[PDB]
Parts: sequence; structure tokens; C-alpha cells
Amino acid sequence: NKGCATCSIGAACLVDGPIPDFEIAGAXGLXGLWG
Repeated sequence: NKGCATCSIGAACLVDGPIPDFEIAGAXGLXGLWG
């Protein structure tokens, strides 16, 4: 959806590898995953 534009980036901490820890910096991406 055009609503979740404030965080079109996407949810990805990367803490599941390099170990940067919940490095999302914009979970808004979820707003787009649905619309």
C-alpha cells in the first residue's frame, strides 16, 4: 500500500547472520507487504 511509504525499505535486522541486532531502521515496510 502507498500508506507504508514512511518505511518502504523493509523489515530486516540482519541479526540472524552478521549479528548487527534488529537493524531495521524502518519497520514501516510491513505497511507495504499488505498493500
